[PDB]
Amino acid sequence: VVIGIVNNTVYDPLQPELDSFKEELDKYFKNHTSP
Amino acid sequence: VVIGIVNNTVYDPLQPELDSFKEELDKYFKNHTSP
Amino acid sequence: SGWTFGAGAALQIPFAMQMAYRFNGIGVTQNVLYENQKLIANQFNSAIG
Ligand SMILES: *[C@@H]1O[C@H](CO)[C@@H](O[C@@H]2O[C@H](CO)[C@@H](O[C@@H]3O[C@H](CO)[C@@H](O)[C@H](O)[C@@H]3O)[C@H](O)[C@H]2NC(C)=O)[C@H](O)[C@H]1NC(C)=O
Ligand SMILES: *[C@@H]1O[C@H](CO)[C@@H](O[C@@H]2O[C@H](CO)[C@@H](O)[C@H](O)[C@H]2NC(C)=O)[C@H](O)[C@H]1NC(C)=O
Ligand SMILES: *[C@@H]1O[C@H](CO)[C@@H](O)[C@H](O)[C@H]1NC(C)=O
Ligand SMILES: *[C@@H]1O[C@H](CO)[C@@H](O)[C@H](O)[C@H]1NC(C)=O
Repeated sequence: VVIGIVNNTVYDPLQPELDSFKEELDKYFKNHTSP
Repeated sequence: VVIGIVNNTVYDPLQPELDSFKEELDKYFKNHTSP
Repeated sequence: SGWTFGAGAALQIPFAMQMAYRFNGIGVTQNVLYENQKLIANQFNSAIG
């Protein structure tokens, strides 16, 4: 509805916080579920 | 102490960060605690 | 109606609620008013005496 809008991606700031923890947690799950 | 207050449930903006990711963590954990 | 009747239609606000708005513009949060409602009324009512 808004005129003149442009295309890009809104970089989530919650993303690096979870990502850094998912660099731990998602790694931990692959560290703990695999054995 | 506040006069005229009312009862209702408040939503944390981090419930979509917890209630929607604790469930994913629960979803992983159920897949993780099953073996 | 507070002050909205100086710009058009008049809209009603509780008087206790209105005083919070005035403190908001001063620079102090609205929460402090409700935590000290009783003494302010005594302070204000005796002031006009
Ligand atoms: C909003 O919800 C809360 C939680 O349900 C309500 O708090 C509870 O209110 C009841 C009565 O309104 C309290 O029972 C009272 O307990 C005292 C003992 O402390 C007793 O002497 C009274 O006769 C009465 O049975 C209950 O304790 C209280 N819960 C807590 C944890 O304090 C609240 O009343 C609700 N407010 C509104 C406006 O709906
Ligand atoms: C901005 O990107 C969206 C895609 O998210 C574009 O929307 C598509 O537009 C094409 C035609 O331009 C359609 O065929 C697609 O069906 C559209 N997809 C969606 C999901 O909307 C949009 O055109 C782009 N706008 C600009 C100005 O680049
Ligand atoms: C990976 O899992 C092991 C247990 O299997 C644990 O001792 C170790 O601390 C984990 N790795 C990290 C980086 O915490
Ligand atoms: C659940 O565990 C199985 C077992 O390896 C795996 O194949 C599957 O991808 C897992 N799914 C999720 C959502 O974790």
